[PDB]
Formats: sequence, C-alpha cells, structure tokens
Amino acid sequence: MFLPPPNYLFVRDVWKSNLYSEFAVIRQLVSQYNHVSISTEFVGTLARKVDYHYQTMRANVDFLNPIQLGLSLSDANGNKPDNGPSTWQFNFEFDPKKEIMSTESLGINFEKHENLGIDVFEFSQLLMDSGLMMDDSVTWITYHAAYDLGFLINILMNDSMPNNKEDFEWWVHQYMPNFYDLNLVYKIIQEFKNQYSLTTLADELGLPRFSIFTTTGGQSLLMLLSFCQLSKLSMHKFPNGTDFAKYQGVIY
Amino acid sequence: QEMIPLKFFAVDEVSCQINQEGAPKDVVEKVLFVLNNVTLANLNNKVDELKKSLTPNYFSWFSTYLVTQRAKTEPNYHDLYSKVIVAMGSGLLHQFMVNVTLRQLFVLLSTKDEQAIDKKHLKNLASWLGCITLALNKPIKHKNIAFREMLIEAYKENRLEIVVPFVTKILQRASESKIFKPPNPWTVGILKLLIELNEKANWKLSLTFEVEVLLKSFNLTTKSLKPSNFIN
Repeated sequence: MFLPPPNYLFVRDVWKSNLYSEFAVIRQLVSQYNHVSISTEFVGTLARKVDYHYQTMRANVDFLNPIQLGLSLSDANGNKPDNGPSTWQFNFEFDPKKEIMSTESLGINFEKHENLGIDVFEFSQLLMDSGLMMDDSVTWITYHAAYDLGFLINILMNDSMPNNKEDFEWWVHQYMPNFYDLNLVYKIIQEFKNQYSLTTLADELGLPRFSIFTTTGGQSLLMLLSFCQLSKLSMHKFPNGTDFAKYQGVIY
Repeated sequence: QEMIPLKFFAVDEVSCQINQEGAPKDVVEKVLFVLNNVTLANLNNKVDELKKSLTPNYFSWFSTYLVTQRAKTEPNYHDLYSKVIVAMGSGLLHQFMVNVTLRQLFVLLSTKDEQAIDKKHLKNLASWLGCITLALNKPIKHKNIAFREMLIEAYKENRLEIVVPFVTKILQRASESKIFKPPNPWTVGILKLLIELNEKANWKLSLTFEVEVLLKSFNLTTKSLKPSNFIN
C-alpha cells in the first residue's frame, strides 16, 4: 500500500497578491524537483478522423476561460521538499461582465476569483521563464491531457489555437519536450492483462481517498503521487520489458 | 575596476557530474582547425570530425574558448558558430555555452564606469546570447536574467543607456523564433515596458531609436501595444 507523508498533502492557493512570491519558490525548486504535474478547471460547458475531436477542443479552448490551474512538483521518486508547499492552485480572474452564462445559472468562489484572481497574462510571463518550459530535463505529467495541454499551450501562445492537430502537436513538443499522459500509460499496462480513471488508478495503488485530492490543486498532486509510485513499482517498464518512454509525448 | 551590485542578473552553475579539464595541446590544434575551416557547406563533416576529438570532458574548455575569444568579437560568425553547437547535439555543451556567455555579460553590466565598458563586446555578447537561446526556441531563465525587473531598476539607478541596448539586442533574436516572437506573452511584456520607458524616461534619442528599431523587427510600432505601468 501507499501512504505519502502527511506534509506532502498540502495545496497552496495562489491569488494575485502571492503570484510572484510563489513563482520565486517554484524557481528555486525546479532543478531538483523536476517532475511537474498539471490539472485544470474551466467555467462553462464544452460546445458541440479524430480531427473532429481536435477541432472541438480548438474552438472551445479559444472561447472558454480556465478558472483554476493546479501544479505539483516532485523528483523522479515522488520526493517533495520538507519545507514549504510543493503543490499550488492558481486561481484565475473571473469577469461576470464577459462570461456568457450567469454565475447563478448552472464548487468555486466566483466572488473571490473576481476580486482577487490572477491575470492570465501575468501568469504566462512567469511560467515562460520559470525553468518549467522547453527543457527536456523537466518531466511533465498529465492525465487525459488534450484539454489541459490545450489550455496551457493557449495561455503560453497568447494566440489562436493551431488550425490542425499536427500543428498543435508541434507546439506541445516544443514547450513540453518531455511529458507523459498517465492515462495512456495505465491503459497500456492494463492491456497486458486482457476503469482507467485516476481515482481507480489511485485505489489500485492502495492510496487512501484523502480529501485534499478533490480540488484542482489536489488533482495535480494525486496524479503526480500516482505516476511516481507507479513508475517506481515497475522501474519505468511495461510488463513486457518495454520502457514507458515509448509513449513519451503522446496524448490521450 | 570597481563593480556595482546587479540585483536581477545571476550566474548559476552548470549541473555536470563530469570532471571538466583543460584540453591538451593536441586536442586544441584539432579543434581550432575545425573552427577555422568550417563553413555552412562543410558543416556536418567538420562536426563529426570535431566530435572525434571533443569529448564531454572538454565541453567547458571549448565553451570558454569559443565565447570569450570568438563570439565576443566575431558577430559575422554567430550563425555559423551557433549551427556548430546545434550540430554537436549535446544539451550539456549548450549549457556551458550559455553559462560562459552569462559570465561575460555579468562582468560588463556590473562595471561601474560606463566608459570602461566595451559597447561592441557588450552588443556582440547580447546578440550571441539571443542567438543560442531565443532564436533556437530556448528560453532565458528568470533566475539568470529578470528582464522586466532589470529595466525598472536600471531606470532608478540611471543605467538605461547600458541596459536597454543589451535587452534590445537579445530580444531582436526572437524575431524569427516561432515560439518567442510576438504575441509570445513573455516577449510582449518586455516590449510593453520598453514602450513605457520610451514615453516616461525622457531618455536620449539613441534609446528611442533603439526601441523603435526593435519593434520594427516584429513589425510593430510603439502604438501596437499599451505601455505597462511600472514607472513613476
């Protein structure tokens, strides 16, 4: 079974007021704690050849606004620093004046995001040169990632999403030259034995359903604990001796 | 030569488990030969030729030689030397190259007496740095250079005449980089500050021209972006 130490189970909320001091912390940590996981959460509801899948994410990401973004840092073994936070939940500005659906119309403190939320443009500047991007010594961990990468890449580009899947893939590989989709790795592992959800993954590893994991910050924590535990068990190998790296850079 | 503190520019170290050695006489001659004869045409052959003598333990020595003795004084050959680095395929070699470039710049930008700064060396090292980072879709880390905070500080310490031309030389290299050209938000945000300074600093014409020339390389003008509001 898997029982991460108590002090790892902590998510630091980031608002406009602490955005900079928290990035300073993230910059010191990245050389040693070079595995980073990401989770996102967006406001509305997605709107109506796996080119159909890409084309819908494209339009949606272009339109919709991410409201929270979760980052967690560990080393290759799931070790985290013993001082200060190593998981963050960035809370983004929310503007009801521009949001189509009313707040009253169909988990989140909308008022707070409105008064205290992060400017996505300031966020993207601090991420660009933080040490996390465009560097294959850093390992990105995602889960069922298309929309997360969609939203993250759109934030970094500060431009329209790419016309097609191939262009989108080009961009992801540049910003994130070393990344895994844990959803895919787990599914390939279960197929050497023939759900795939993260919680089902976490349970299968004997990880307690801590309450900390329910939030966006908490979900990036959970996928990072899981990826690392799972990778330690098998030594980064599939049941047939093949390396996980076989699926580096592949989405879904 | 008296130095001043530089709050937002730092030199780190290259992470490397390998003992880095001065190259022995025989290795030198072999390398200088390649460097001296390589052209865009004979590039990939001169490179594999260079590999047979340049092993990771000599990377630091090569970087220290190429940056201090060649890049600093031969701007016409930056594209060539940059391609040699890429050709070598080593991420470690690239880090040494960047690190040595930061060392050279740190010393220059720290020099208290402007008159003692060789503006040609300064301009060449800034341009070289952009050459092997931004132009190659590789970032310059905030822990090494905090551009926006550097400019704001240069403003209150009256160091703009040195810092601006340095910044604009590096940023120029982003003009053909697919990730770093505008609307890259990192690049745009530095531009907005340059645009703010240009309006508020009441600085000299050569600086105004420097910013206009940078914007033009991105096909923008001082009216294409709203100025930041960091300066009082």
